[PDB]
Amino acid sequence: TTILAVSYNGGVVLAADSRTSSGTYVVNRASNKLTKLTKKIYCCRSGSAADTQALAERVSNYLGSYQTDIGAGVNVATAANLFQKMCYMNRWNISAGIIVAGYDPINGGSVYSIPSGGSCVKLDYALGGSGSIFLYSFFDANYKPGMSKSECVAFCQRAVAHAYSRDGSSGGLIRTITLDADEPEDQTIPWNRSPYCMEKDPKYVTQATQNQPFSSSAKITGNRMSSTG
Amino acid sequence: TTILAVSYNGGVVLAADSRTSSGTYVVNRASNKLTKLTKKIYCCRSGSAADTQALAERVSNYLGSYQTDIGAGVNVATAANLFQKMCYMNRWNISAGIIVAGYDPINGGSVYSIPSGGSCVKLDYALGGSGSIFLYSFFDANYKPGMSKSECVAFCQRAVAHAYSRDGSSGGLIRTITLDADEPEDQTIPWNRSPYCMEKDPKYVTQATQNQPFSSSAKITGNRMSSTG
Amino acid sequence: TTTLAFRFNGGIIVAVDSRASTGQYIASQTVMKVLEINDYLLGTLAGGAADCQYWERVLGMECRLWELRNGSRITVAAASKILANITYAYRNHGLSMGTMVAGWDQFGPSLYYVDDKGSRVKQDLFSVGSGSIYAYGVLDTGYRKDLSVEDACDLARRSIFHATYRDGASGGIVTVYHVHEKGWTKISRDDQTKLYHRYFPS
Amino acid sequence: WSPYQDNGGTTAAIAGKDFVILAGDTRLNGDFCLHSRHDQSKIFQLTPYTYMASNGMQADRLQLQQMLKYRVKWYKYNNGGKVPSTKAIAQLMSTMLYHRRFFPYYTFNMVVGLDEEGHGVCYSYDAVGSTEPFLYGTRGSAASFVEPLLDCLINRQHMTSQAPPEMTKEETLAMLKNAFTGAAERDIYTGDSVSFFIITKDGVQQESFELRKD
Amino acid sequence: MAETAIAFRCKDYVMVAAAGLNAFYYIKITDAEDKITQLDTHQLVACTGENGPRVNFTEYIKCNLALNRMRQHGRHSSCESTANFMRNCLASAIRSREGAYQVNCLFAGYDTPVSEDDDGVVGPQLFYMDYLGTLQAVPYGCHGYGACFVTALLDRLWRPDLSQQEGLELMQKCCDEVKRRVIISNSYFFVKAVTKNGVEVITAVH
Amino acid sequence: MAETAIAFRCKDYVMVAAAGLNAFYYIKITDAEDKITQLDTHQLVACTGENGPRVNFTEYIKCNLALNRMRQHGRHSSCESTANFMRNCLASAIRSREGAYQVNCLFAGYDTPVSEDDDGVVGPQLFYMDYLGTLQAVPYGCHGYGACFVTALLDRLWRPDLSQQEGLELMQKCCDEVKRRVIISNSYFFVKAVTKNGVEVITAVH
Amino acid sequence: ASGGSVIAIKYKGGVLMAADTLLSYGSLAKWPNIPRIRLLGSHSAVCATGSYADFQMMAKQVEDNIERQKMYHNVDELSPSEVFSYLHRSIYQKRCDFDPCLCQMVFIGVRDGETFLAGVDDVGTRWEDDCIATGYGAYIALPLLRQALEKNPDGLSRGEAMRILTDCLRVLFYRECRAINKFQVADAASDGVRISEPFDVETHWEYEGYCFEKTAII
Amino acid sequence: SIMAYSGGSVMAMAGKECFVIISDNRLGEQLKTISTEVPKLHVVNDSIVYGLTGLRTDQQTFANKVQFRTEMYKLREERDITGKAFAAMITSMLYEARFGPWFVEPVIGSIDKSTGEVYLCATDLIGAPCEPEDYVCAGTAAESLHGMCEALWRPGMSPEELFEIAAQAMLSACDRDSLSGYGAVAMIVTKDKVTTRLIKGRKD
Amino acid sequence: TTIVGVVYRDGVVLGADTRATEGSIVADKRCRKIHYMAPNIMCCGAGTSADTEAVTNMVSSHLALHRLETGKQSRVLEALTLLKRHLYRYQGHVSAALVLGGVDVEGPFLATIAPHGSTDRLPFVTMGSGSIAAMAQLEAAYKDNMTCEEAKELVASAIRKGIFNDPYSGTQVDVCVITKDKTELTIGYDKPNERMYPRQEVLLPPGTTPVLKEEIRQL
Ligand SMILES: Cc1ccc2nc(C(=O)NC3CCCC3)cc(Nc3ccccc3)c2c1
Repeated sequence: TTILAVSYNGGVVLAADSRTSSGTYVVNRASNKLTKLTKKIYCCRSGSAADTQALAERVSNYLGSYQTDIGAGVNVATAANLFQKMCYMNRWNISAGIIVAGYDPINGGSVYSIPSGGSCVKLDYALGGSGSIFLYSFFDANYKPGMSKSECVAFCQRAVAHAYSRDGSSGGLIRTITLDADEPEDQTIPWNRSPYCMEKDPKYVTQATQNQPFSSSAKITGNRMSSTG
Repeated sequence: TTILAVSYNGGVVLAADSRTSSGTYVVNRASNKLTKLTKKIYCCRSGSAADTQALAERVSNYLGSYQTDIGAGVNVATAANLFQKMCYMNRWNISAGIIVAGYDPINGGSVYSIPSGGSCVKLDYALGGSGSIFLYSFFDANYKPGMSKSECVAFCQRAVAHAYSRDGSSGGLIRTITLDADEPEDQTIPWNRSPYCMEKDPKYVTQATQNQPFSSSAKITGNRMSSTG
Repeated sequence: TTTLAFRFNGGIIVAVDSRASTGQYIASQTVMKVLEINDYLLGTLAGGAADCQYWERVLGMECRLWELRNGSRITVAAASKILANITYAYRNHGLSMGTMVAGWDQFGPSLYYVDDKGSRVKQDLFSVGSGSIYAYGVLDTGYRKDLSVEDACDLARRSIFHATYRDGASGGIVTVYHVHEKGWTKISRDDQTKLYHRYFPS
Repeated sequence: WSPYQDNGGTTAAIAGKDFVILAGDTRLNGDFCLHSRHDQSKIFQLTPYTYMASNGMQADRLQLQQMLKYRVKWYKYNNGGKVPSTKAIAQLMSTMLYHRRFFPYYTFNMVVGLDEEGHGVCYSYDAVGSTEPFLYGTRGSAASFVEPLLDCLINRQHMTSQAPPEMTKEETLAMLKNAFTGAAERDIYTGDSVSFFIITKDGVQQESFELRKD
Repeated sequence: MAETAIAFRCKDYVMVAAAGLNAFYYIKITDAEDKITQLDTHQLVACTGENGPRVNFTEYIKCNLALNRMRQHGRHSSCESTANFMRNCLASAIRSREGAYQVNCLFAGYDTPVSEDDDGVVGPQLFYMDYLGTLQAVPYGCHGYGACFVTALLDRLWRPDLSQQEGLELMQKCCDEVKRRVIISNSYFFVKAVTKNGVEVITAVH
Repeated sequence: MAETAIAFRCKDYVMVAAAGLNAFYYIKITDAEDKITQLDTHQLVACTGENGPRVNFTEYIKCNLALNRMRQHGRHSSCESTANFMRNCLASAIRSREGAYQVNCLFAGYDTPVSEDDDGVVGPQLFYMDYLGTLQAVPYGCHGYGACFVTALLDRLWRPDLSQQEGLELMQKCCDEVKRRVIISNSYFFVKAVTKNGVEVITAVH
Repeated sequence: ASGGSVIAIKYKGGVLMAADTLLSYGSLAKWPNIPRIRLLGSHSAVCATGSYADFQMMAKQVEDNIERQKMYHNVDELSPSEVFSYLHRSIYQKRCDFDPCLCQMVFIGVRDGETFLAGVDDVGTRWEDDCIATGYGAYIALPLLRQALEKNPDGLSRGEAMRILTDCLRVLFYRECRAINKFQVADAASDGVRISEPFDVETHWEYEGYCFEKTAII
Repeated sequence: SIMAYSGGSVMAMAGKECFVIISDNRLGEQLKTISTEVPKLHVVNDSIVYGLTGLRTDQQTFANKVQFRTEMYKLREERDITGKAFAAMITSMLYEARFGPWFVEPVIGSIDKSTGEVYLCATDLIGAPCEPEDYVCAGTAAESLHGMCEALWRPGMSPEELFEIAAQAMLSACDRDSLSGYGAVAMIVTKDKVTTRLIKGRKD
Repeated sequence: TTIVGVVYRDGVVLGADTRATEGSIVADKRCRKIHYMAPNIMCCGAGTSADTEAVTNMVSSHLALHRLETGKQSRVLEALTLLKRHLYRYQGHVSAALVLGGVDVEGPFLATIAPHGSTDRLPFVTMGSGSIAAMAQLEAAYKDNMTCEEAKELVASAIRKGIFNDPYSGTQVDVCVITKDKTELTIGYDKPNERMYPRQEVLLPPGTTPVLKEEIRQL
């Protein structure tokens, strides 16, 4: 699982892979890990699918009633607090890493990370899942804060592609959603149109020289790909 | 521990961190993980310090006698085979990840990876250690094969810096050595002159907004850094 | 598995069932639990069947070698000592075997019990196996030295039958051997249910 | 990692008056997949009149078959070309199974063949070589399903009727075919096809019987 | 299980016997402790187990029987009813928080017509009871290490129409067999009997 | 440990007694098995443990003593020498591959002047031996469950100058105490004695 | 370093054996440019699922045995059946020494017309069939291969076998976590065994039920 | 295990307008035979006969609960319970203690007195039902019973032929089982009459 | 057990095997695993048969009560929510893997519910021990907007893949077609494993088994 959220000037972009895997078999290759909480607030879920689904459904139910009670919109901080409380009271029984990202008219675009421990950190960008470990040095080198909306979406897709190119537990479709003062816009790009994969990378085209032909010299001359040669 | 080796047209560049850590305490902060085998062949060691030191000393002793016996130089493949055999016969008792990189007049510059399992793979570049997991997506995005000698050294230093910026088990000095047809040249750059660290990164200068002042509004206005304010 | 052997004025009586149960399933109902070591020595099967068979075959080979080298038959004390020594050498190798060596050497009848840990005891009455707890109750109550051959055979057959009737691991065909000065003879081989109908008629 | 693996399958032998009917199901399966539906390694010919059938681990029975074959060939060399008898091979099998008592073969074996008089005999073994002779016998996954059926139709116990005449080759083969057909419909680890070996003094003949593939 | 209890029912009586052993891990605390508890005028139970659970179970059963007799105006309960009540108690214990009663029971009794309208059991009754709540009517039953030793013996020697003296001799033989074949020392066996006249404590056999 | 061995040394004799119990789990295989092995004309050992190791150890020691007597032209070994030889064997066993001998020993003997030049021990000798290779000269010693029961009793009643008959009565009291207080049935106790005339098998006490 | 699944099928005229060119280190896709199919002798090829070090050592041992026997004595080169027999005996001997070769190997070969296809486990199990698979190919690809074989028992042509092999590779890429869309197929025919260049199969990710709104959990 | 502690085996077989339900007689404690005259069959009414197998105390407790439930049903509902309703009630009772399961395994046979249709059921210890049209069997000799019934049963049997098949299968299955045996007890239930028979077995 | 679900042009096609194994032995050869949930909703089950039966029966009863209350037809999302809440409440100890298929006013709805409570709505799904071999078939032949015949044949083939490659599945293919108006359940759609080599039918004349006592009770 690879999930991330990046804030730009207007709002936020949430990106995720689509792969639910039972260890080494792909149970689902078209999952949707970007779960709607309110109209402008979403969460990226990593870990136990049942636990994260139940947590998201409960938080969405709580937030929907709260809008009717107060008669106004909900800030991203409220949803972040709801997840933080619900994950902290159940931290020993659930396996969940949550990213709460959204737009509210008061604080603009917000991104919150709630790891397995149950804390809540407000960040410019957040990463999560097994494939997030591959992206940290990718963000330290290639990520510049202050990108435009389209630039942020493209960077998020490229980061997700780079993450699941190396992570066996991640892969499949790349799903992104943009949340800002305008209408939220989703996008799903397939693997065959992904911004990066090692199969299309020209520097991994040449195979490692492992199957030496039987030769009278120590000179390495490529792999043996024929019986005669 | 972060170790790597990258091949350029002339020869190879071997890069490593300098940190031997007993879990969470730094026993040594000026280690030298680039171990000489022959004049033009070196190994990067990761894992158990005693096991890797003994393996390298035994292989170097074996190779030194072999040069006298044959009266010629040793190919990198011979040292790679020596490590592969010695690590495969002891794979259940030792914890060692080895990179064998060097120059020989017959095959030019060569890089071999010998992981904990005991296999041997000839590669253009190799990564190893706990901090290597952070570099794979760094190489998929920023590494272009065919760089010059100075470019390769600079890229190796930058990669090591990015690796130990995120890895707690890696850090300290960055040690590089260049092995080619000319005289091998070493270099040790300190942490305060490192090509990258998060402390000097401008995008991590602003602190996360966690300590909200007690306010009458839901507007987020920064951390509380004063008793009066 | 239930086995018994006792010494009386007239020799030794050995009696066995013929059931081998691999846990809950009945593997066979025709197992030979009396192992004819020679024409003059008898052994019993209890515990690991393979261990008992192999090691009493070894004992028979050693007894035949003793006869060939020395020109005279081996004694039961020496034959039981060979098995006990072999078993004691393997006491930490997880053997599972409880046997009885019964014979008539030049010093009259003699009966030994040898376990899987090198023990070798010499008494006039033994019952071995999971059904022994049922045999002893019938066997200790009716045993006396001055029993006839027919009476001793009847007592052993009745004890084995009563063991097979209550023990789930014991059953099959009750077999009775008699060891005398001239060797041994297979006295009887009777089905257990027919034994029930003979003893408890009507 | 464990050095043992159960590949399933079942074998069954019935000894007649002057013949032996040996049978083995041709099905080799691994952890949860199915390696092959045409595995013929369960039944191995040792002499023109003696056969062995093994259940359990396939590699273990291959090794055991090789050891038996080479011991038989050594016996033939050391006895002037005289082929060993069925009982000699049975005792040798027991002895060699017990020799590996501390690292046992994961095989359950049956040695079948003809006696000196020509009458058929079956021998069954545990993992460590506890031999026992009998006129029939079933080993493997479906043994508990077919052995009581052979007990009822052959011994004819609890039947207040005159015993039928002793069975010929054809009736025994039909009975064994029914036993395997019934086993294949209730045991999930056996049944793609059954190989039958009919061993008489006039050579040995082989036959193949179709079973369900599920 | 260390202490062996024996019971057998004849045409006119039931004889039970219970070892009086009480021990602390190898130490014989006493060898004369009566483990046969009289429940009613014509009912008793021989119980094997450690002192606590055995005493608590027997006292609970006896007190409940007495309370039922009080609330039913002195109407004595049949042996089957009492046996089923004990079985229900034991079975309920094994699924409770406090755990199962580690007590094995041989329940003996004699049924008499409570009134002229009665048409129930008239002979003697014997019931085997496992600690898990098993209940089975048996001609004879046993608990403890020597139980099997006795059982086969009974299978060899028990008859439905044994007299009181011959039954006493049979019980003496069973106790002798237990002393002979069990490593656990059961020197004294506390024999009692139930007849149409009630419960008698037999001192000849021990 | 299940079987109790007792020994006490007086002015002119040493009396030992060994329970004859043999059991497979809770079943008494036999109650008359002599566990006192005579090593020399004036030496014996009472050994507690399972049959295999006990018999092997005693036969090894006796055969080695006989071989030494053969190679020394009938020169009989002193009690201390034999005790130290047994102790060395037991101590060597606990650091060997086959493991330690699970045998506890009470070694009794009587020392007599082997020649006119002899100036060694003349009275009786008793030694306590643990299975680990402990060796200690004691006035009296015990092994098994009843051992402590006997030991205090001896501390109450033992005297250095007891006569043979009074020693027999004391051993009878010790055996009675073992039968009274140990749950493990030790009915028969196999008493022997060592005096200046050698080894005597005493049948009065059992 | 561990290899993924290997599949193989016999066609009317030879054998085909496909495997991806990836070595993984746990869940890490470590090396995507590894030639996993190795040529043994002048007639056979092998590919192993599982540990790559054990496969390397075993392949070196097997290849040394063939060449040395052919070179030291004026004898014919070992038949593919004989090579597989030696491989199986070596693997079983490793298992009996409690130092197993933790691999599942698929072995193909052709000599003078006869085609040989077999599989061997890390513990000594061996079998031969018209279709072999190791790893997740045993659960994923093997049913499809068996169905394709049984829809025409007269024999598969090379094109028909290649088509179903690519279909199985596509499904394996869909459903196996530690896999990449880069495969090599070795073809064992009368002239010898020939390993093809790395290629990829075309995938489909545009199902109408895969969209954001239908898969969303609101 | 707990299910094999007491031994015992039960099997029901379907005729045309009839069914034969047969149980062994042995009751023991894991090797030792406490009694040889303990059948495991229970009659609910003229149409339903069911047997229990497993821990004997659980057998008795569950039988008492079932008797309570059927008597209450017949009191409330002025009618005899049907086989399908009885099987469903047992399924619900067994599933109520889904995590505290009873250690029984019932085998239910029933027939419609007006129609003649035969209904067989055999649930697990948690109530998972199983309704075939040939036979059901539970107990320690379940595998041997399954084999014998598969080898001997045919659709259109008469009550006598069905009884003979059931008796032969039961005896042959108990011969290979150490925890079952000592004869058998069988109940042949037809549309018009119910017959009870006791079948000779080995005393082993 | 192998259960398969497929979304086609208009409706959902569900399929299952019929073999129930009593712990490595075939208990029933024609078990029913396609359960009733609503007039327009069905649910195949795999895993513990008791748990699947109980949860399906309870949720179907709840749906019937709810349709009595509202007067509308039940929505597939409602059944999915009820099943997933119940399965999550027990932390997966109610081991039932469900394939839920139905048709509503919003169109066909196919989903899987894991024993732990997670749900996945997909065009084609597999569950059970033989699911993987089934899934490999679906990934090889599934296309959007198939006709009823194509979907039925694909489901039957995917079930047969688990039938022959899984020892726990076989003996029939159960097929259920759910549309907006009609829900059809075919039991014997495919019978690849027929009855071959019939029984000998060895006769046992009445009286071959001795009887100790007999009691006849006329009714
Ligand atoms: C002299 C004797 C007396 C009773 C024996 N009893 C059992 C036995 O298994 N008893 C059951 C368990 C407890 C009660 C029923 C086993 C014995 N020897 C034995 C048999 C096989 C292998 C090793 C030793 C015996 C030898």
